[PDB]
Amino acid sequence: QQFGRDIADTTDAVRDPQTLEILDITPCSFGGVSVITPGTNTSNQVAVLYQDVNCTEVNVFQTRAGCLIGAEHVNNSYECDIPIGAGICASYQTQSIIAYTMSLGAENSVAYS
Amino acid sequence: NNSIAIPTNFTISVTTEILPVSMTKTSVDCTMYICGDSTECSNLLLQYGSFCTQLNRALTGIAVEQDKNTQEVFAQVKQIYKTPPIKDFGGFNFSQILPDPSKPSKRSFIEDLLFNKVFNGLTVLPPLLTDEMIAQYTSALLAGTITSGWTFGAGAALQIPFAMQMAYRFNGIGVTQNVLYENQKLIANQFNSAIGKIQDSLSSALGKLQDVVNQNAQALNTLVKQLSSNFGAISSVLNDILSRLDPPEAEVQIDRLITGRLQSLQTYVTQQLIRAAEIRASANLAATKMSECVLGQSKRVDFCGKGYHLMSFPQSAPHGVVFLHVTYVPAQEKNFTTAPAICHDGKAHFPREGVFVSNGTHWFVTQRNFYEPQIITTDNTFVSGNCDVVIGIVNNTVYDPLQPELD
Amino acid sequence: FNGLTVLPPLLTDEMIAQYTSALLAGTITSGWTFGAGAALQIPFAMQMAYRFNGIGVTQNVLYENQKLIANQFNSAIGKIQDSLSALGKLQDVV
Amino acid sequence: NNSIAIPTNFTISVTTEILPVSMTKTSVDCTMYICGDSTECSNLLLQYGSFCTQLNRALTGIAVEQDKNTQEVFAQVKQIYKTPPIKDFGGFNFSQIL
Amino acid sequence: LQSLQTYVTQQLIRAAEIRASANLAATKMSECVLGQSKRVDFCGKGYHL
Ligand SMILES: *[C@@H]1O[C@H](CO)[C@@H](O[C@@H]2O[C@H](CO)[C@@H](O)[C@H](O)[C@H]2NC(C)=O)[C@H](O)[C@H]1NC(C)=O
Ligand SMILES: *[C@@H]1O[C@H](CO)[C@@H](O[C@@H]2O[C@H](CO)[C@@H](O)[C@H](O)[C@H]2NC(C)=O)[C@H](O)[C@H]1NC(C)=O
Ligand SMILES: *[C@@H]1O[C@H](CO)[C@@H](O[C@@H]2O[C@H](CO)[C@@H](O)[C@H](O)[C@H]2NC(C)=O)[C@H](O)[C@H]1NC(C)=O
Ligand SMILES: *[C@@H]1O[C@H](CO)[C@@H](O[C@@H]2O[C@H](CO)[C@@H](O)[C@H](O)[C@H]2NC(C)=O)[C@H](O)[C@H]1NC(C)=O
Ligand SMILES: *[C@@H]1O[C@H](CO)[C@@H](O[C@@H]2O[C@H](CO)[C@@H](O)[C@H](O)[C@H]2NC(C)=O)[C@H](O)[C@H]1NC(C)=O
Ligand SMILES: *[C@@H]1O[C@H](CO)[C@@H](O[C@@H]2O[C@H](CO)[C@@H](O)[C@H](O)[C@H]2NC(C)=O)[C@H](O)[C@H]1NC(C)=O
Ligand SMILES: *[C@@H]1O[C@H](CO)[C@@H](O[C@@H]2O[C@H](CO)[C@@H](O)[C@H](O)[C@H]2NC(C)=O)[C@H](O)[C@H]1NC(C)=O
Ligand SMILES: *[C@@H]1O[C@H](CO)[C@@H](O)[C@H](O)[C@H]1NC(C)=O
Ligand SMILES: *[C@@H]1O[C@H](CO)[C@@H](O)[C@H](O)[C@H]1NC(C)=O
Ligand SMILES: *[C@@H]1O[C@H](CO)[C@@H](O)[C@H](O)[C@H]1NC(C)=O
Ligand SMILES: *[C@@H]1O[C@H](CO)[C@@H](O)[C@H](O)[C@H]1NC(C)=O
Repeated sequence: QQFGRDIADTTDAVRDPQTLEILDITPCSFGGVSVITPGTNTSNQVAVLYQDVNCTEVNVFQTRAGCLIGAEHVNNSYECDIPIGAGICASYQTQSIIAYTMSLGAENSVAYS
Repeated sequence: NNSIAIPTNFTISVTTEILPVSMTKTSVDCTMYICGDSTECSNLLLQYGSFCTQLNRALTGIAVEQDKNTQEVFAQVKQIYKTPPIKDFGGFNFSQILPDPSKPSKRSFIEDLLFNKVFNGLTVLPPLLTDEMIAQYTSALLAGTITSGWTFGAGAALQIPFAMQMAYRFNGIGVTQNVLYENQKLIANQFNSAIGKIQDSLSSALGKLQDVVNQNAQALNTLVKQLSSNFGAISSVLNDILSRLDPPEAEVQIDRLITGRLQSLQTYVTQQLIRAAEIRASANLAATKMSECVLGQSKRVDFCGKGYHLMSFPQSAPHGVVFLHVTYVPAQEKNFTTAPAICHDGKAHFPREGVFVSNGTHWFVTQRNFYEPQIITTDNTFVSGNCDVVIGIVNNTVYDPLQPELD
Repeated sequence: FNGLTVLPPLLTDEMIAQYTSALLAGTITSGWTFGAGAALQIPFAMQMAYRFNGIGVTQNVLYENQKLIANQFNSAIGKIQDSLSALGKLQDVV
Repeated sequence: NNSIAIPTNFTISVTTEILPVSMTKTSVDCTMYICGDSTECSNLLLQYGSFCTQLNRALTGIAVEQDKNTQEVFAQVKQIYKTPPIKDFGGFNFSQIL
Repeated sequence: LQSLQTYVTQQLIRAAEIRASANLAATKMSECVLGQSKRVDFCGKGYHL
């Protein structure tokens, strides 16, 4: 067996003819580029993310939606303004673009007895 | 003409309803799909105008709609309610559906079972709300409906003991509170039994949700597999045609591949639009069901399950919701003899809220849905006219409380 | 035709009519109880009394206007045949 | 600001409402319609991928939901109830719909 | 092929409408026939019996 392919007949595994060693095949990262604008009426400081691209091969933040550059992740939590994905979304709060996880709402412990 | 059937017992039954709410978000790239790193194909593709802004626009609209579906169905509660550490719900046991913070993603037993039970120019965009956030929406909904009843949908949550809430619900169906309070233990026991039986049936089905996933997957596989079709050209590959023929002569042979791939992409987008319309209809139904069966009772029959609706619980699924409708099903009926009215002292009497029944010798007034004989007095009866116009009148006595005690 | 075929419906018109008859009989005899469990019989006049009570009218009105109400219902049912002896919403589909 | 009108009589009215529930289950064979059973046309057509399979699957799905529509509209009873032979219905006469 | 594809697309679009109508009819059969509906103008004009 020289090479292996999975479903969609994608050749994904081969054996080198010299060492007789089996290897893997993985297409290098491809994806889209999306801008996160707070509107030209307000500012011009934009941010960019690269969908499902590890950004070791592209200040910088890594999400499940990709890697987002140009905004600083805050470990606070607010209400969603510009959706991004994976529960993380960005807003324009003081002066710069920030990225945070969504807040679903306030917590209540109803006085049940 | 004079026979009625009145139930003497009842059964609490919990039944599940599964309903798709969303579908996977996808996007395509014309340049990478039709051409795939080939400048000549890109040069020829611009001859067709803007046939590749429209496809991206359609797919983007589908994706945004997909996020809005979940947002409408689930995020119907403004706050996140928590169950108390101590759980004394009058004997009712919600440990199967209540979220537990001892496992992964704060899910419940039934949600865990329910989740276990189910390249080249293509991307699958992640959903906006992760499974954990949908889980805490569902947990908030259950906590609110357990602690407050239906008050948290109309405004501020107002706590109420669970047994009193179930008495409210029984009163809504048309059964008095004493029916709940006199046999609370039986009702709690059979509710627990039913909620364990649904667990067993699910452990051993969920086809409506799987169908959507399968159908999307097969559509995408067809789209990918359509790339290797010749479409009446020399060969499928764009290198085997450019690197073997004169470009002025291979220009005509490229157009077949471009047209075929454009047709395939257009067909895919049209099917996705129709399927998204259907999934949106289903999501709107799910949102209505949430607002009407979870945030309150429903008088609409067969809308929140078979039987007389009491209350419902939502559960998050891989791409949908699961409603556990608990209903009141009357059973063990026995048949009596009725009469529209009672003529006493030449005067017609009608039941205030029940019906007149007789076990053969005596007459009673019982509520319509549960057998509770009562003595026909003037307190549970009103008078209109005289006993000469109503057909089917019978004769007996009506008790006035004042006379026996006065003397 | 040229490779065109029309399949037969799974349910014959006979069995659809039989479902409709079963629903009619259940409504006439047992009231609305048969949709929520077992069918429980009740005389039709008392079921109409329930249904008058459902729209905010005291049940005595039915029991003292039974004859008039029955006559009105029979006349209104009779007028349907005349109004039929229309279905454009069904004809447009075919 | 102090006038009310109370009805003193009533009328029983019957109206008709008509709704479609299903279509005809029509199927088309892509190969026979496109080519009309000539071998070379079939050979040239099968260079086009799986358009015919897609069309056939879509039509089959339409037919299946056509059956499901009728099944969900009409099968809302478990037993098959029967009217008693005696027609004592308080004076109401259902003889035209039974 | 284009003619056949057009026919199938219009068939899908028409089937969607027929399914909406059938869902409404099933709702009416549940709510007006198996019970009495308080919703106005859903089961005719006037108070529903
Ligand atoms: C109503 O039904 C319940 C159960 O459906 C009956 O309770 C059962 O009673 C028998 C004998 O007393 C026991 O052996 C069962 O274990 C009971 N079942 C449950 C779930 O507790 C109850 O007796 C019935 N009531 C009437 C009036 O018949
Ligand atoms: C509520 O129900 C749950 C499960 O039905 C109970 O938890 C289990 O109870 C069984 C029977 O006693 C034990 O064998 C298990 O060890 C329990 N834990 C599990 C399955 O994780 C729970 O005890 C019930 N609530 C109350 C107050 O008894
Ligand atoms: C409803 O009550 C009536 C009252 O007798 C029952 O009628 C008879 O019931 C016996 C019991 O099995 C049958 O053998 C007869 O054939 C019935 N009809 C007669 C005597 O005319 C009837 O069975 C009861 N139904 C239910 C479900 O309890
Ligand atoms: C119908 O129910 C009534 C309920 O009051 C029965 O009348 C009493 O039945 C008990 C049962 O043994 C007797 O001890 C009483 O003497 C009866 N009268 C009164 C005033 O309480 C009646 O017997 C029942 N009839 C049938 C045929 O079961
Ligand atoms: C209900 O009671 C009235 C009053 O007693 C009954 O009317 C009597 O009927 C008897 C029998 O024919 C006559 O002898 C009396 O003259 C009637 N008196 C009056 C004031 O009408 C009536 O028949 C009873 N109904 C039933 C069904 O028993
Ligand atoms: C209420 O309306 C009904 C008809 O809708 C009236 O009944 C009619 O009365 C007149 C005169 O009394 C008769 O000539 C008709 O034959 C009756 N029609 C029917 C169908 O019986 C009734 O009079 C009206 N008023 C009251 C108080 O009921
Ligand atoms: C219910 O209505 C039908 C028709 O409106 C009645 O059928 C008629 O009955 C009379 C005898 O009363 C015959 O002379 C007619 O020829 C019948 N017409 C038909 C069958 O079309 C039927 O009698 C009514 N039901 C009752 C119980 O009277
Ligand atoms: C648009 O700009 C005006 C002027 O700076 C500002 O008042 C307004 O709030 C802006 N609108 C936004 C930020 O939506
Ligand atoms: C991304 O790349 C880094 C370095 O190659 C690696 O450690 C990491 O596991 C990769 N994936 C994610 C999700 O960070
Ligand atoms: C936010 O707080 C958490 C607390 O555990 C910490 O781990 C994280 O590094 C903090 N991040 C920032 C940006 O302050
Ligand atoms: C119902 O039928 C029986 C059968 O004889 C009859 O005696 C009775 O009077 C009828 N009911 C009415 C209200 O007329």
